[PDB]
Amino acid sequence: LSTASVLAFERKLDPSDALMSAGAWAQRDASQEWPAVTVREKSQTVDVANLPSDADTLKVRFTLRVLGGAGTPSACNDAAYRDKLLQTVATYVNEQGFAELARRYAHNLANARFLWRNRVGAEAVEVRINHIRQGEVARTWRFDALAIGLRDFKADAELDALAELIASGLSGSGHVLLEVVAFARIGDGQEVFPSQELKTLYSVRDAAAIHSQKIGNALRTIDTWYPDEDGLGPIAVEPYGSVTSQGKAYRQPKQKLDFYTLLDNWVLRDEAPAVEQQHYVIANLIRGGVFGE
Amino acid sequence: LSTASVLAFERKLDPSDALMSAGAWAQRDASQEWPAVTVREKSVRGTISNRLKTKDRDPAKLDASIQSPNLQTVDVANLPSDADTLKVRFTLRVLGGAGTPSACNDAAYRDKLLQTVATYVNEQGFAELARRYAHNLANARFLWRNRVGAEAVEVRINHIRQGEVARTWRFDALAIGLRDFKADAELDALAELIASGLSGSGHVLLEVVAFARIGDGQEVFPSQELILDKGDKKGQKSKTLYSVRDAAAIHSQKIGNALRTIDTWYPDEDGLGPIAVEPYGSVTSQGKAYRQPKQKLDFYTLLDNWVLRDEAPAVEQQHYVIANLIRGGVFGE
Amino acid sequence: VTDPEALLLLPRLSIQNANAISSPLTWGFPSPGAFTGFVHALQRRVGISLDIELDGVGIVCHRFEAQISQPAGKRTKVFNLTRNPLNRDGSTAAIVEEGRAHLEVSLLLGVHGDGLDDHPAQEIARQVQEQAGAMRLAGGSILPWCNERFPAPNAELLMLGGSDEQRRKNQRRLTRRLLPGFALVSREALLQQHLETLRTTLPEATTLDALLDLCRINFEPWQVRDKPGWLVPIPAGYNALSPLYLPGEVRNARDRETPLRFVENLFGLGEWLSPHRVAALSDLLWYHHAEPDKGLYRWSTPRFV
Amino acid sequence: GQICDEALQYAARLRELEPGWSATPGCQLHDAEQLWLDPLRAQTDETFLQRRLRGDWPAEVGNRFANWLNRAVSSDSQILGSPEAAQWSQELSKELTMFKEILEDERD
RNA sequence: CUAAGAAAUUCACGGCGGGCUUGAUGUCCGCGUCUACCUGGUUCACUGCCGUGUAGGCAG
Repeated sequence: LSTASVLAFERKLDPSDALMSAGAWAQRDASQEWPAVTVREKSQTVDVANLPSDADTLKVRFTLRVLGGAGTPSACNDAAYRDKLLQTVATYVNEQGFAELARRYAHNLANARFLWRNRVGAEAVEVRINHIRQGEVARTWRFDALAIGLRDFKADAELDALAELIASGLSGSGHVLLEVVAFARIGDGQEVFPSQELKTLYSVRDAAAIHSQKIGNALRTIDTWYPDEDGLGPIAVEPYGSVTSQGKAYRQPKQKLDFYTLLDNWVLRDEAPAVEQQHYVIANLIRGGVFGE
Repeated sequence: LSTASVLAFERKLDPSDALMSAGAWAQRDASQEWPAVTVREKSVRGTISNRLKTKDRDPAKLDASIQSPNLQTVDVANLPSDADTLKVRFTLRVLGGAGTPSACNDAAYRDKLLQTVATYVNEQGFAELARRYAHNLANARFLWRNRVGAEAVEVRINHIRQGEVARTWRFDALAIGLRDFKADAELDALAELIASGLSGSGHVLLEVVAFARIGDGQEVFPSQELILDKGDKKGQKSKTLYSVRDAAAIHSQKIGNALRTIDTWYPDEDGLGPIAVEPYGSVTSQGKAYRQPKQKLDFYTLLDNWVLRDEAPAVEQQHYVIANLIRGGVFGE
Repeated sequence: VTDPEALLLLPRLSIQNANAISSPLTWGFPSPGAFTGFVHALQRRVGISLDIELDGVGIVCHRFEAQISQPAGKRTKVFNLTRNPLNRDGSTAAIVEEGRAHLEVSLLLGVHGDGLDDHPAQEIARQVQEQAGAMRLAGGSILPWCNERFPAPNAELLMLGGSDEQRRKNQRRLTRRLLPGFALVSREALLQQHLETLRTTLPEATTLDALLDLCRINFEPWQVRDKPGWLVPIPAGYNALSPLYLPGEVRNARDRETPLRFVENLFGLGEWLSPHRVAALSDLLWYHHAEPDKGLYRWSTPRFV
Repeated sequence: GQICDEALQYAARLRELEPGWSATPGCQLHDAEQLWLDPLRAQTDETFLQRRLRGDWPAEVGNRFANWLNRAVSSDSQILGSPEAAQWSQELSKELTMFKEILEDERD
């Protein structure tokens, strides 16, 4: 038959905004008096993040909670479609629980992809990941500098613990809350660049920061096998796999390798694709949106 | 004996405008000075992810789509990042007198209706409906999307006697599930209080404060206002959020909708949970209509059966007609 | 009747003090026979030297203001006259009533000859546009362009040369500059079937004409019938009532080289349809064809739908 | 068809003898929804003036035509029991798509 | 080669004097707008410069 006339999915892996701060190196344990990056109006209207003279490194503090329960949709019209979508995602998580998806999300949390202009040219970028369930730390994590990369993903001796934590949260059996901060040495007075509004830079109170949707977009860079090639690296999850920076929308509707074309014969026609395309459809269900007509 | 041409009931158990505030957990015992989460606007540039007409061969429009990206301005509400819990505070008065209409034409119909509700509250008092209303106040169901993915949410319900505080109930919304109506001990006193309010003996004004620890600076979800298309390419053209003078706030009908999820007695399903008491009991978030007018379980059908022809319906759905008389509305043709 | 190779568009053309009356029974827009005669005169002036032919017209009427007045609470109109010079004495004796009108028309002419075969494309259009500005199109002078935003857009659009989607794009590009107008086309078949509709009592064509263009109000035994379109009565050529003559036979002819006939107007039907609602523009060209055996000398538009 | 033609004729007659179309006091909505009845190029245009001065499409026009077709004929919840109402709805959708394809080439 | 070709509506003027529109009123009852999104088009195909002339190196 047909799909739902209206159907939608709430997002998972909730990001906040990332408050920027400036400080000195080897002060990473004491980032509680690092002054926030102030935007000033100095004349041609420019907005430059003037770091202080006694402050070289940038620390971008944000938080991330994963929710779980990616199967159940928000508001589905058809009563005969919700149960078959739940059965589809249930057989998916029963044949192979999304541990490789959680590994790739952990690798997204490894290198500071949420930093976009403030990641290039950096000497060393250490992300510090906490895990807080009651109001204090449970098992913190420190990350290396060569394991940062941008495309080299591998089973690291401690990234497997972060990946199994993200999988245990996303499974739907107890959510997690991670305070992800990132220290990076950029340059004294060098203009680190957060997001900008309609120049007007985006600013939460008494600081500058990055939008939540930009950090989420940087954090869901999972998509590897799209039919054009896979040489340049992984792109971010999108139903049509679109990328504005490269400038050409991939995953064309003439081919049936798109998300709307893969789910539609996954649930109706029972044409289950390969494990990478099932990972793609499921990772396109962890980002939400308004599907259907 | 025929029904009334216009029939109208007042709204009992009318809630206030749920404000929203932010703070630190373990300071919520003295949370009388917490600041407000402000509705802050932010620009968002999204690509095109809609379900267009499939099997479109050329990308000649799809490659210029990303070249002409969709610029938008949304309004978002986040906590202060040095604050991990969200405090939603709202009052509700339980008026009482749930059988007397306010616009009834016929003096012969209103007497039968008044004696029908009188025999109802005589033989089977409001304590069933009051225990289910106290259940919906107990678990923070009115925290609509601020409850999913929460570390701990506790509800504090005060009874304001004469400006002071008569009785205080401290709850735990995660232990009291959103599915089962479990007869507990401490909320049974709140059930007797709500039943003594709905009965009409003494009025009650509850003050309900729900704390949910969600995360430092996370995204809270107040209600979403309608946008009137009077603007250009900037100026909250996509999503505006409800806000009284400073704080982001939840609508009164939304928090009153979450308070009246009292029927698990719709015939089609028995494991889906409770839906809200409406005539032709429906849910906008599922596109469905439980208690269709084909089967004789709607509200108008059983109401006319009870009043006009004196067919006393099933005890499990004698609660439902009263449960949406407490809601009130515009009944009769 | 031959389909043209090209549709030479004559632009926004303000013509003043035209003939409003144009027929013994109509008073509105001038006759389309004036337009076909105008194109034949323009052919006789420029086309013999340009080695082309010119047959059809597209009558679009961008704006139209008549020289009329509604006299003092009446449902009719009267015509504004012009004071004539005096006789041998100061009589002001004869006052013959003829109407005037100012109309902004824009024609599109069907070309047949050696347009692109031996001549350029823009130069032929420039020559015919600066040739049609020194003559008169309906009985009144063709006003030139002296105002601002100098157009001169004589689009000499080729039709039979190009692919089909490019040809449809050319048609919808030429229709862009017919933007507020209204093309006039004959509907002889519509008047015929509307005559066969009300043939229950007496199938007179002059009665089916005089009971269609009106608003026939008729209640319920309380409405007016549904308006099928913008139907107008137009003169649709002449009809002879005297046999043919010799050139020098009939006294006081216009010239003694061509024969004379005594004729009488024929009243056809017409519609003012928008130029978007036609498939091709060459569907709405007015040609005049004659059958000198009988008395019919009829202008019309073939392929009008 | 006569209603669509009258709307097209009014849209053609409006933006022919009114060259005033630019920034001014009380001209905010006359740049996005006014893509049909929009003026020519300005005197102080920018480099990428194909979006902020004159967008190359009737972007707000199609929804306005759909809303005008929905408001001009009061369609009910039982207006498709036979193909009579649904055929008029399909004809209205086709006429709106044709008017959108016509208005898309207006800014060029 | 067009119901073709042709055409001066002119001169003058006191609208004007008056006035009570007024009395009374129950708009009522009720509601889930939801989910997602890289502005890194150039918020000016820039900005003070060795000579009033284009010939440039210090967060350029």
